[PDB]
Amino acid sequence: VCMDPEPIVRIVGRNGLCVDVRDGRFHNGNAIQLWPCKSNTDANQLWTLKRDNTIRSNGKCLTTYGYSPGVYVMIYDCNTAATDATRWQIWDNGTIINPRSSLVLAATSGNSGTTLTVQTNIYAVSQGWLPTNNTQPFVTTIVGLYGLCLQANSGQVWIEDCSSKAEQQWALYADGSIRPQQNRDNCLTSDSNIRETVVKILSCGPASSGQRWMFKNDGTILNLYSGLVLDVRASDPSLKQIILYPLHGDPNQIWLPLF
Amino acid sequence: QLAESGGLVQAGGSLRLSCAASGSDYAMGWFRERDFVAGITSSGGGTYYADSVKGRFTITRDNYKNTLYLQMDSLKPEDTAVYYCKGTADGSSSLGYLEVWGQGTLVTV
Amino acid sequence: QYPIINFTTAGATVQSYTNFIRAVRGRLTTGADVRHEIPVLPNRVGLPINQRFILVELSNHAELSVTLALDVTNAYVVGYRAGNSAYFFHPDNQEDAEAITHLFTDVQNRYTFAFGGNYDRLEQLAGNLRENIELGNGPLEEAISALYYYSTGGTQLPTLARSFIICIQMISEAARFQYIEGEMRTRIRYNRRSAPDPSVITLENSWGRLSTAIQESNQGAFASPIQLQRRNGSKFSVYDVSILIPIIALMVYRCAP
Ligand SMILES: *[C@@H]1O[C@H](CO)[C@@H](O[C@@H]2O[C@H](CO)[C@@H](O[C@@H]3O[C@H](CO)[C@@H](O)[C@H](O)[C@@H]3O)[C@H](O)[C@H]2NC(C)=O)[C@H](O)[C@H]1NC(C)=O
Ligand SMILES: *[C@@H]1O[C@H](CO)[C@@H](O[C@@H]2O[C@H](CO)[C@@H](O)[C@H](O)[C@H]2NC(C)=O)[C@H](O)[C@H]1NC(C)=O
Ligand SMILES: *[C@@H]1O[C@H](CO)[C@@H](O)[C@H](O[C@@H]2O[C@@H](C)[C@@H](O)[C@@H](O)[C@@H]2O)[C@H]1NC(C)=O
Ligand SMILES: [Cl-]
Ligand SMILES: [Zn+2]
Ligand SMILES: [Zn+2]
Ligand SMILES: [Zn+2]
Ligand SMILES: [Zn+2]
Repeated sequence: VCMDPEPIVRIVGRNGLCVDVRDGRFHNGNAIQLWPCKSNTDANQLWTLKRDNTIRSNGKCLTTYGYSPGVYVMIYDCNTAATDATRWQIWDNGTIINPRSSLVLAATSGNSGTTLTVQTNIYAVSQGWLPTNNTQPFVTTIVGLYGLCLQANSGQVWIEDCSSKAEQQWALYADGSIRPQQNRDNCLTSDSNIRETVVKILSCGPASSGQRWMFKNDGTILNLYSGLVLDVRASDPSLKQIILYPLHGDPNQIWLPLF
Repeated sequence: QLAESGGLVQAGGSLRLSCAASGSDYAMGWFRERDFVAGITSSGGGTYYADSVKGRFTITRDNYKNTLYLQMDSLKPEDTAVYYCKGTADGSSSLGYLEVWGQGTLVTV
Repeated sequence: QYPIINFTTAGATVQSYTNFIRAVRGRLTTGADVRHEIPVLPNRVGLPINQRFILVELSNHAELSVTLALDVTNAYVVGYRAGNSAYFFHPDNQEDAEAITHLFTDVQNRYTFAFGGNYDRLEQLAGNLRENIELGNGPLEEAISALYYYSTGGTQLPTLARSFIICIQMISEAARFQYIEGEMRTRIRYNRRSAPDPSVITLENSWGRLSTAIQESNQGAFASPIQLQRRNGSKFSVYDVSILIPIIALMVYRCAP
């Protein structure tokens, strides 16, 4: 069986902010919050992923206040807290879930200082997390059908001849959002779950389920809540339409992040 | 290269358009300014229809015969136009990909 | 007879190359062992000899044909057949030396090179690094003919080593990485030849370490960062499997889940 390590790491999420023990106070019950990612050895942003499914900062446990949607997440002594309230699973699609409650770690607002909570899982941007020491999103070109490049043009998105154009650069944030490099307040967005809905660029404000994406091992870019993938409509770039569409795997649904 | 065929009937009729290819690698679609009507991916498995014609038109393909179809049921005077076949492919161009058209077939309803 | 997958450079397309690489992966591993959505090749421990290898038959415009043999446990080329002669890289140990005796049994001439099939020795024998050996349909065509004529006296050793470097990247590495496969599809799509950029080189160099970091990660988070390179020289670190899911398609087996 493989060794299970215990790496110390930051947890980056909504709008690229870091999971933070507020004001560096480790009193039992002090809230966990979003905060700009530090670049030092401060303990309140460095988390040990322990073998017992515990996530620890300065020796104390990331702990949910309860098992109902909307209760806050605190720091608490690992031995004193209810054991089930200290246990978490980090899923490969960016979800951090509390197994006992089946509720998911969330930042229901995007501002610095937002109190973290547990919410019902809807695979929204507000519930996307990444354990990493990288505090900057990865900027990349996204190549797709016929080797053409995903291109941002204000609200509209389409695929067009690649040319090393800031309109063709994309910031992959730790919360699962895909942001145009020129304006990181905005997000690749599907306004809804319906098949053939046109994907566009809108504000990352709502941090919705339509704004969260995962690059799958099969080359598709998946919207987790709907289960639909990005698709160059009719496999015709001239339509200038990128849509949500059920998975069929043909070349108009294959993408590659060329970093 | 692509050539159309099968292009008059009253409102509410039926007509099937064919599209004979010379050379499966190609996504294929129908157009009718030119406007998108229907499209299908190379292997099939993805069919995408324009909103106007959805629920009335059926695009199909058959890559062992190298022919593309467009079934047109419940036609209206709104469908009267020149119907072109179109294909998109992987090669090099100013687009960055290949676009081969047809010569067009007239339909009048 | 071991499973055979065929590819021809004659009229090769993006699609035909994709079908080929997909087919190779389907015969390299069953796909039932998946760690953090990334397939794992079979464990060498427990793998019977009659399932140890797969065959990749390459042909070109001149209808020269050559058959590479791939170890399914690491997707790497261990040797090749051309006509009624077969050649093999110097095996690392005695068991791999025994295992290749089960390849191309019908062939009347069998030879083991004094050199192994690692890039470092192939590069010095070719007189050039991967960073300058162009890849694409054309180079694959020429690599096929050079491999074919090595039985004849017509292929010098550097050209042979260069042909190995071409086939290994375009077949084995593309099987290991969707990223490298997409790089090859870029060359085929535009009928261009191009040396691989540093991102490809570092991915190839890190494949073993990446497999270990992923399989021994704590829920995807690595114990130590792995340093990769962008397409320009720029270096960055990876701490989590999430960015590698669309990058790596196969891992060498390291340990049990
Ligand atoms: C991400 O960055 C953080 C902060 O730079 C790294 O945390 C540091 O990790 C090292 C090695 O894991 C820790 O040192 C170790 O300390 C133990 C306990 O004394 C000792 O037995 C080891 O030999 C080693 O010296 C260090 O304390 C820790 N710093 C903190 C928590 O402030 C972290 O490793 C980085 N993560 C990755 C995956 O690179
Ligand atoms: C996100 O990842 C988790 C963890 O891999 C997925 O949950 C598992 O999905 C598999 C496949 O359906 C089930 O067999 C497991 O029982 C699920 N739970 C666990 C704890 O492994 C989850 O489905 C993923 N979500 C999406 C939308 O893909
Ligand atoms: C490559 O070419 C040979 C000869 O034309 C084919 O036999 C191969 O088919 C594969 O092997 C046979 C034995 C059978 O299992 C068939 O189902 C396989 O597909 C062919 N290889 C491939 C991958 O098509
Ligand atoms: Cl979460
Ligand atoms: Zn206090
Ligand atoms: Zn995992
Ligand atoms: Zn020896
Ligand atoms: Zn080197």
